[PDB]
Amino acid sequence: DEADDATKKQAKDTEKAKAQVTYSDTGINNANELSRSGNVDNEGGSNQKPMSTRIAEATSAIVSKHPA
Amino acid sequence: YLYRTWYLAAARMAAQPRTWDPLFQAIMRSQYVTARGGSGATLRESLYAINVS
Amino acid sequence: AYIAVPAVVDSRSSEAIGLLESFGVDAGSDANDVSYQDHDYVVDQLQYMLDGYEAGDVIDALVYRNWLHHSVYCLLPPKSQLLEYWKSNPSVIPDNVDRRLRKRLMLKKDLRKDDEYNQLARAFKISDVYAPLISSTTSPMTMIQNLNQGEIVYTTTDRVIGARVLLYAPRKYYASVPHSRFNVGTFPSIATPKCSVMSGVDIESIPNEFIKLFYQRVKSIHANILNDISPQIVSDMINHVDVYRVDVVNVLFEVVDVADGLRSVSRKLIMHTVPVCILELLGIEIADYCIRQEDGMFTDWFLLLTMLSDGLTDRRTHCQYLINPSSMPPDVILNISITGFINRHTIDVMPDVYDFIKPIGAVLPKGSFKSTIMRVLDSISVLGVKIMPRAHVVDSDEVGEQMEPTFEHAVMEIYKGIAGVDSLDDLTKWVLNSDLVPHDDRLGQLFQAFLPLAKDLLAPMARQFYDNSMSEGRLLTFAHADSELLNANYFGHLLRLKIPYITEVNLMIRKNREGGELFQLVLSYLYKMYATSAQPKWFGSLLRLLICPWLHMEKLIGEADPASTSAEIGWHVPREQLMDGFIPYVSIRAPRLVIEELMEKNWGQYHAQVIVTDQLVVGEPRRVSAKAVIKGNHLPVKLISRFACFTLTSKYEMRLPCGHSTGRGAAYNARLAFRSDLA
Amino acid sequence: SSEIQRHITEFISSWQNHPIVQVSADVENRKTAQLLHADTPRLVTWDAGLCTSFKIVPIVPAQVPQDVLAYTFFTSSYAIQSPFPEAAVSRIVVHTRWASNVDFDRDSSVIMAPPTENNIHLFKQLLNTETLSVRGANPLMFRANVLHMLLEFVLDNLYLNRHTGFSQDHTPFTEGANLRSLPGPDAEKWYSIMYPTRMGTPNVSKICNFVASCVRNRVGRFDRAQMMNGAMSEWVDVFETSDALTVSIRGRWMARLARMNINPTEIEWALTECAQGYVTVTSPYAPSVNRLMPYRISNAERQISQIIRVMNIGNNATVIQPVLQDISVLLQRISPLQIDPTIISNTMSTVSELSPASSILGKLRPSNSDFSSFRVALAGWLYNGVVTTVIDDSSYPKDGGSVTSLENLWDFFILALALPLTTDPCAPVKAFMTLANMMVGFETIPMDNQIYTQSRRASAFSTPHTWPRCFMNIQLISPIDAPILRQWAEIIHRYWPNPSQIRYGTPNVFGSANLFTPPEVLLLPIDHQPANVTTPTLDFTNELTNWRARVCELMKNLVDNQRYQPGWTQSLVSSMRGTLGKLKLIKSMTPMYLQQLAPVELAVIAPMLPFPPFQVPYVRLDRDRVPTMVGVTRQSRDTITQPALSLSTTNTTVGVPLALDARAITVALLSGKYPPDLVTNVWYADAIYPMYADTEVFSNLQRDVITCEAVQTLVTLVAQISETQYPVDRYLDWIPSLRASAATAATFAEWVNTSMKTAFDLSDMLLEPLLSGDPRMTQLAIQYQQYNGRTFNVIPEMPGSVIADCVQLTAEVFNHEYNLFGIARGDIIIGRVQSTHLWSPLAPPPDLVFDRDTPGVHIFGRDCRISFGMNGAAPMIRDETGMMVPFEGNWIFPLALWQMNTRYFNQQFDAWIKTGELRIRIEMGAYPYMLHYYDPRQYANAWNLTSAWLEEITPTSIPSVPFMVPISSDHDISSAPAVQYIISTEYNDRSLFCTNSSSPQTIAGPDKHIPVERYNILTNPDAPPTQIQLPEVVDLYNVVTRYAYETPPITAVVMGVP
Amino acid sequence: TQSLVSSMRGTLGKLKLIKSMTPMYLQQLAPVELAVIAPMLPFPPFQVP
Amino acid sequence: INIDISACDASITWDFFLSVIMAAIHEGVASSSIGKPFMGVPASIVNDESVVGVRAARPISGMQNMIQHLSKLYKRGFSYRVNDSFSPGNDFTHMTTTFPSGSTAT
Ligand SMILES: O=c1ccn([C@@H]2O[C@H](COP(=O)(O)OP(=O)(O)OP(=O)(O)O)[C@@H](O)[C@H]2O)c(=O)[nH]1
Repeated sequence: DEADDATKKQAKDTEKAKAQVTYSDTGINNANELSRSGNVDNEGGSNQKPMSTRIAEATSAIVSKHPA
Repeated sequence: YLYRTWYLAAARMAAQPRTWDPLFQAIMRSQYVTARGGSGATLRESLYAINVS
Repeated sequence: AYIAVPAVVDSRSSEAIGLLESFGVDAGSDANDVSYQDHDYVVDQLQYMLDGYEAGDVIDALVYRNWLHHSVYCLLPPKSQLLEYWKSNPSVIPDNVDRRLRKRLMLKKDLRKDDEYNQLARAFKISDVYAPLISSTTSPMTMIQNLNQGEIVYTTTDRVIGARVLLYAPRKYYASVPHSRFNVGTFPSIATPKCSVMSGVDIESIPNEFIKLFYQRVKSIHANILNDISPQIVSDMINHVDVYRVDVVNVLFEVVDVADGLRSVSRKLIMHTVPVCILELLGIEIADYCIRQEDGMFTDWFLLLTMLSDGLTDRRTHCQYLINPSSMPPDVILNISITGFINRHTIDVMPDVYDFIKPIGAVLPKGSFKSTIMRVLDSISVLGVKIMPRAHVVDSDEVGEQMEPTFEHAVMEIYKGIAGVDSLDDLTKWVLNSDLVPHDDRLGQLFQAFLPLAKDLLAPMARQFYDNSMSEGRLLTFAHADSELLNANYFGHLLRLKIPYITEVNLMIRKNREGGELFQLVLSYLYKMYATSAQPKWFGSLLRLLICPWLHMEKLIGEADPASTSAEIGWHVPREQLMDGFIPYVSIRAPRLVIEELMEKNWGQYHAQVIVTDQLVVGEPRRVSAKAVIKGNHLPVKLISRFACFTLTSKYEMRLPCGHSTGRGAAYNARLAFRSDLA
Repeated sequence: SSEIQRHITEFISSWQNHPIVQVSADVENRKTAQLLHADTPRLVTWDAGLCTSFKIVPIVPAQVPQDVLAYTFFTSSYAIQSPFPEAAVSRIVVHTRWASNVDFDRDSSVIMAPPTENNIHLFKQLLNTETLSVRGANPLMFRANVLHMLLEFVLDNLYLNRHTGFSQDHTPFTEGANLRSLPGPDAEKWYSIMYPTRMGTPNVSKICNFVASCVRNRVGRFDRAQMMNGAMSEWVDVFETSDALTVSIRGRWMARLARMNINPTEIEWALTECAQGYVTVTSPYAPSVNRLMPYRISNAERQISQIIRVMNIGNNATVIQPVLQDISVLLQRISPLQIDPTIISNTMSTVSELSPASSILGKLRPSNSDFSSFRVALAGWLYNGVVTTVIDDSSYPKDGGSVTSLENLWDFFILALALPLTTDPCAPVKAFMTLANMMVGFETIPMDNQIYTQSRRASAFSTPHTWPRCFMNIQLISPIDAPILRQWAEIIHRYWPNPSQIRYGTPNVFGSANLFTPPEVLLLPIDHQPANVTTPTLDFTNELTNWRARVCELMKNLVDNQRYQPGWTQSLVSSMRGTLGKLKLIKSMTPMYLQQLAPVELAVIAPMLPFPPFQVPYVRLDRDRVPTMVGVTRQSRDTITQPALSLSTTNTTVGVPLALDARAITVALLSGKYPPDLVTNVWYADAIYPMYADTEVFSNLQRDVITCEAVQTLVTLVAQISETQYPVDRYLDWIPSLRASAATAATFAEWVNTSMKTAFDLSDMLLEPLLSGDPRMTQLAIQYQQYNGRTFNVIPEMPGSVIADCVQLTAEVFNHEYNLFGIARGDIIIGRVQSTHLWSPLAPPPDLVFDRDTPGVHIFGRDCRISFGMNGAAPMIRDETGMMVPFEGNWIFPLALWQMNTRYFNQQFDAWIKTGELRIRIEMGAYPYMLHYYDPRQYANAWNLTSAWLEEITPTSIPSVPFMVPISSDHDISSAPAVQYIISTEYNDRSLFCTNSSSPQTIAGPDKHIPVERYNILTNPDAPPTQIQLPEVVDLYNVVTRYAYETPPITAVVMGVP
Repeated sequence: TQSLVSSMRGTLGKLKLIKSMTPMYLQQLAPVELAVIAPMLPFPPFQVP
Repeated sequence: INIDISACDASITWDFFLSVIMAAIHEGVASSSIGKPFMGVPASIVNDESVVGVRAARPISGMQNMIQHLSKLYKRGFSYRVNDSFSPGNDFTHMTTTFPSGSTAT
């Protein structure tokens, strides 16, 4: 994603449909590289249900009410 | 026995490597493209029924 | 992100239809981020490319595509016309091309015979100038690789797949998109870590048959590395109305015997593609139900469900089931309990065999519920239409009842030919033993006598009866075997059919039939032996067409003006020749904007000889019967487009509400003509 | 009419009696498709919900409004969520994946209703097609049905625990512990079921007492492996509601999968070794995120899969033709050679002059056979175990040569050139007898009998028994009578081509499917020799050119004479000699191709190939090492047990010939040429890169795994019910069962096969080769036999199977916890017991039970009779010892006696059981039960239920056993009389969980608190967090590890360098 | 003219190792049924050694 | 002995000859044409139920796709458009099961 976006910005900034100094599809097998993503929270856990919703549910599972 | 005869015939026919080149395919295609009628009308007005020109 | 669905996704229409509520996704909101993709041309390229290459190569290549990486082909003319284009308008020449070749193309000579330029062109090849050049023999894996890496790809052929094809030169030298974070479309890929496939739809139910082949091949090789997500997971991640396309699911239920307050599950089943609209109408949800409600006959909403669908198969042993029609044990289904709904999708209710407007012959086995289904079908009339009146259908026994010795009476006397029987009861005892499944040898000895009665009497009588019936309008006719409609040369659509029950038990349940119940049953065996084995194909396949399109149109034209949304198209005769009145032949119902479009179609190039009579009919509107015989060609369905809900049967008759006097009848050489009001 | 309704019921029964699995068509296209492309199994599946298969259900609701205790006591008036049901009687039932948000469904499920509903349908699945009733089941198939239920139970959870998020606790209920949030629509209900100890303790109720006795700090996550920051944690250990059984099963599954794991570096090395330096691939070098790709397997599995493929392909030739055609097309897209028969015309078109220069090509040519026969012959080298390429009959000289002729001389030349490339062992003797036939009337040789005289056909030979004695003793061919035959014989003996080998493959990642040869080796019928340059130029040093030279020399010696060809002219003789001299030196490159480049291409194609090579040794010219059969065994023979002993007489021969075209092969030999500017390394790099981008072979490996697992599961489960040869422990002997024959064994095997196909999502041909025969005592072995009786066999060792191990573990746990699956163990005692006591019939007092070793019991076995009582005397039944006893006291029956006399005994005994004194102990050993709870404050009588059961017993069925159990109470209750009739004979309340779980105590009826031995790591401060009391308790709460591995495709990690 | 020994040997092996309960039927249960049916026949058995 | 078949065309229909022949030709070709196209016909797919209890979509070949279409033609029979120039007013359409006498395969 980021490599393609950056090479496209390079093409636009050098005013040619085909870039010349690219960041993606180089000769190196850089296949283990990571990046920051919204999918991972700070606890090393998956971010599919947001932390606010997780806390709200975990707290709601313990609340009581008045007796009739 | 009918089934066996036609099955063995089909297997031995399809096994021949001659039936897999473009030349044999094209010969069999052009075998029936003659100057005699083939009722092209009903072909045309049946293709028309599915909106193809 | 990227998500693949079993359907032809398009950026124009798939947003209108949605497809996500179709498969069952709760995307409905101000979502406007699930951007679709154009795969129409990709499916077409796949079809065209399977013509020359091999399916394995093509599919295993197309699976490695990065659909979120824009790219495009552009094909070059062959070398000769290419050089002709180099020469004329020469200021487009890439600099790779040889210095000598450019210096010789820049000349204004006629080039009739340049002794050196011929050599320079002979030794010139296209592959060296344009670097990524696919091939004439590419062996396509490099095609998808080059589409993945790069922006433009150079081909010398047309058989390519993955992106659109653009022209390089003008037309003379040849023969005859933003992202949205939730991109979707058919044709799953494994290019990235974010490509997903939406599960929840079986493989055998995919209707396109090219998407189907692709999914089978890809899922049998890449099963362990694909990312499956159900419709609920997709919903959680996100958060000219066409008729004859209906949403279908199948119901999961099991049999329960609630005797004296003790539940006991007994068997588990799957109803196999009941349409969703009928489940909405009947108000079916997760709960218990009784499917008889009185005297051991089905409650008939259950009968409607079982007749609107394909058949139910046991979930323990994956085989067909054929629920019991009787009320006698070992097996009796008296209480069920629906538990859930699984795979949802759309299907085309219009069968491909039906293209022209002509009669319909529906073959059914003997003991089916033809009488009860007629009784249940003649009542429906949605927009004052009466979609299937009782007078438009021909009973299965009618062709045999119209004989001096009727057919069943003719075959009752068949026991004289046997070596010795002496009576019909002794015949029923000599044939099948102390249950059904008769002796095959004795049944064969009986069939060798039953056959000449069917080839020499029934076929000649039917060959005239079906002609007489075809003269007086389109009719829906039944039979007991396709051989009856094949030997007697029947015109129209021949739809074989079948019911999800054990038809042989109805032949013992019903009482007042000619001959003993055993004789009716042996007769059914004989018809089944006269059957010319072919797939009966699930009676619901027809009833779904009969019912479903009207219910959908009732939502669109539920409250509009009847005068503006209506039409009728029959055979026209001029105001003279009374020594204007038209026979209807069809009754359209559709929105106003489509009636406007149908008003201008030809409708006049179809002719037929109408023969008006002077006979009166007991019905209320004073009308005289008639006949008609189409000449030349039959009305194709394409004229009545997929947006109108027409009728499939009709009687031929004319009404006479002016100067009441019926004179002498005649033939008039009618012409088809559209007939609606002002609208 | 009742006769007519009898007919109707009989027909409906016969209609229900249909078969379920029946293959009645012919399966050969399916075998070929299975051979060329097999469906891949579904191994990796993830589970995001909590792992458990046992759920606590409330059976009877509590009484919140009651007179003794005000409603403000209970924590239901406050809507306080609790981890357990607040009923008055809670039992624990079985429901696999009731809490599993799974990525893939496996269609298996052991779902059970509570004991207060009828579970008899779970035990009348397999062999109860004859059971007419809907509420009955045949007792003789109990342990068969239970084995099938256990197999389903194991197959249902073959999953992989998924890792999904956490959250710091924001309340004082815990010490800020982390809590796993699982996905779903309504996830607020799981935080109270996953954490029984995260709850207040207001009351002195039983739930609160337990939660007060638990330990505080064993909640939520307590261990993780964080490798990179801002990335997913690799795995974690979390406390939560689970159970030891499914935790152990999934642990075994993950261990099995992790043993198969490979990594990108070694995948790179393997692919590079396979491609042999023609295809470079790259792999990353940096810290990674712990991928999972289960592809590596052992050698025994590859060998077993190879044996099964061979026993499918055996003896048909239509299953094997398409494989050879595919290899032919691969050689087409790969090989640089291309044939040019114009070389023959160039060579022959310089002779001045029946014309020798117009025979081979222009005349004696099929005119439709191009040179695909050549590379089909080449591809036949990889498969001389099943396929034996032979020269077609129609390419011989048509009943006699007559060397005086000319076309027959050319036919001999072409057969002699084409024969060495075939793979049948009798090519040398055919090459000899071609000339022997042609030279009839001129030279004679002694034969072996008068059937195979010298005037036979050369093709009618080809068995090692038919080689002439004079061909083995060259001394018998006199050098005076038959000099040409003598010379041709010794030429064949000396200068025939020699076998060699190429050593393909790499067994580090891939296994080694070789059976009768060492691993990573490839036998060839000719000598291989690597090339020294990449820009090839012509040479003449090789076996094929030496063979052509020898043949041309002998034909010169044959044609030079006016002794064989009488009428030929000197001009014709000189023309023939010159044609032979030039054809000896034709400029063809096919021989150097065959010795320098063809074996390299075969070795490069061999690894990437759907059906691995299957070779036996290429024996050159001795009978004693000529293979005369290759056979496979799939079962033993007798009481004998050892494969090395039964293999010689329980094998099936495999293999089939395949004709070729001598014309095509010889012309391809004579006319070969490379392109003008060939550079070897560039050409092969380009032509070989495309077929190392696909990964189909790895999925083949995974299917080999699944095949071996299925075979082992079959042998174990079949040995469970029928006597076999393999040693296995048996736990389910106490369940009744049937005396199994081959038919019932085959049926049970079909059910196992269908279940294992349904799981793993595969559509075709798993276990059918074994199921064709008798599966009671199976085995897999293969052998071939030489000519001199020397035999070689291969008995691959059966590697372990995780699925069979887990099935055995599940049975070993069922042996202790049979009550949870609805089964009860022991016999039952019938006879009324009227009293106000509140003991539970599933735990009776010991003084009401008797057995065989009791003073005063009568024991009724077979050959018993009843005699009426005349004039007011009691009737009598015959004891097993021969006595006659009245209808009183307590007795002992087998169940089969009652089943076989069900109606004659009901009428005679029911009046005495009910109001008399008779008490009978039916002997069942195992039976499903059904509970009926009642209010103890009112009259209750079980005679209706017990009489329904007794009258319902049938010679081939019994319904469930109805027990009448009282209801527990929290306060005093007045008593009332209850009348019992059926009581168990041993403790069967192993399923009762808790009674009156929301009140301070139980005061009347069955009492028991929450089982403190289950929740062991909570109630015991000194126990390690990982202890499990598995074979006797499931513990219902324990530590469970959760993974976050990713499974990318191989092509996304190992790139290609195009 | 071609080696059919492999195909012949394989089919003979199949016929040899086919599973058929008919031999054990004839050898175990047929005599019992014959001895159960014999004394009830109208024309009782008339055998020669 | 002189043997002739009376009405040979009308005696070859789907219930005895064409059904068996189509099943035979559809099964025999399956082995050596596993994924290839025949004369401009694709490599379509179809689900089978020949084995009891199993129901799975199985790929087929071009030469089998053609047998599928040809079978769905032979099952219904043929419809002949008659329009004679000897009787004014006869242009009906007629449908038979008689095997055609104009096909290459006749
Ligand atoms: O007009 C037709 C006559 C027959 N021939 C071809 O010959 C084949 C058989 O021809 P027919 O079917 O017409 O002979 P027949 O039954 O009338 O014989 P009889 O009853 O008179 O004894 C058919 O397959 C048809 O294609 C046609 O090419 N031209």
